[PDB]
Amino acid sequence: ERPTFYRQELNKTIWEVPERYQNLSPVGSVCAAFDTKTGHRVAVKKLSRPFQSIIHAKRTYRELRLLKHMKHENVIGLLDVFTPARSLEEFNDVYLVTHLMGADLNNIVKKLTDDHVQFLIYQILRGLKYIHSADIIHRDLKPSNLAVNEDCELKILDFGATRWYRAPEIMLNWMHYNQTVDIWSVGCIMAELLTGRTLFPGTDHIDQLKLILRLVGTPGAELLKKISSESARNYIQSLAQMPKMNFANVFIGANPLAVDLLEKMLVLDSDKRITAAQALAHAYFAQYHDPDDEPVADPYDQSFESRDLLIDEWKSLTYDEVISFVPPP
Ligand SMILES: Cn1ncc(C(=O)NCc2ccc(C(=O)N[C@@H](CCC3CCCCC3)C(=O)N[C@@H]3CCCN(S(C)(=O)=O)C3)cc2)c1N
Repeated sequence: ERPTFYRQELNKTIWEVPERYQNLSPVGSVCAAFDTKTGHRVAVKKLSRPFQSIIHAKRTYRELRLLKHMKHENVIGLLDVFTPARSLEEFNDVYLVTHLMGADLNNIVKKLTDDHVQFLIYQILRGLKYIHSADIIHRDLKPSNLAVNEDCELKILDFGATRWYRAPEIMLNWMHYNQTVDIWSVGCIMAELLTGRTLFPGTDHIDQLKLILRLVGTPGAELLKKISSESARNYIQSLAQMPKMNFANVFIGANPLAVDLLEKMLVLDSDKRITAAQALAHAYFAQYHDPDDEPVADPYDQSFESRDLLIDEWKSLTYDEVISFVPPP
């Protein structure tokens, strides 16, 4: 049967939630709460006008579909989703419930042993193997999107500078992108954990690209062969004029296996960049890698992503997913 809701106002926002969630306190529109059913603290996010427009309705549908799919130790999961509405005609608000994250990767680092770096990057790559197997690309991996508890256990999420961790093919608007845009980001994150400083702290995207190119070098012939336009080929050479740095110097003091792995992640040609599944088998993770416990995802139906639908259609699809939700064990 339908739970009893109670109404509350917080930070000028109306909150209507099942009575099981008590002691809401604001932390978007997100409250920490106490889940009386289980005894643990949770986070409750109220989406902001989810069906005000076509783009909002589709983004609401997308986030719910993605959250309902994620069943992996290193990826955020959905504990609950609800609406106060009793029917589709009344359906206007959507609430998502997740675990409460006490700290992100930045909070944790405010210096890690090489063992901590191994374990943190291992977990990111394990979560990425999972989401990438479902043809899901994060596209905005960065320390503030990584929840880490005091036990160094890590989950990937997207709260929604990105620039510093972004793959060069995106900032250059090159033709083909693949899932290894996320691997570039992992390389940038791992570098920072090892050195304590941002690897490519660009002031703008052009500055960013210049710093990238002086470390990883101007494109080689194999990469240049795949770039269609003369002006793009000339431009990337315009940006590769700073005196060249070398990995060995930049990462002095790091585990040599870590530097080898970084050289395989920070590759300009995304056809040659190491994948998440390949990276898990790198010697740097020898103490953690287990091929029997690095699972892939169930098939994920992305057919909706290409659709141009009306607001009421996206809303009805979202309502369907709210109603069909099954809590995890
Ligand atoms: C202190 N603390 N502790 C917990 C919380 C909290 O807030 N808990 C609620 C919450 C948190 C994160 C998410 C989340 O990660 N939403 C992912 C799910 C998909 C991704 C796919 C790649 C792997 C990670 C999960 C996603 O789709 N995020 C998009 C990012 C930008 C685009 N939007 S949009 C669809 O346009 O609106 C959203 C959702 C709800 C908090 N503050």
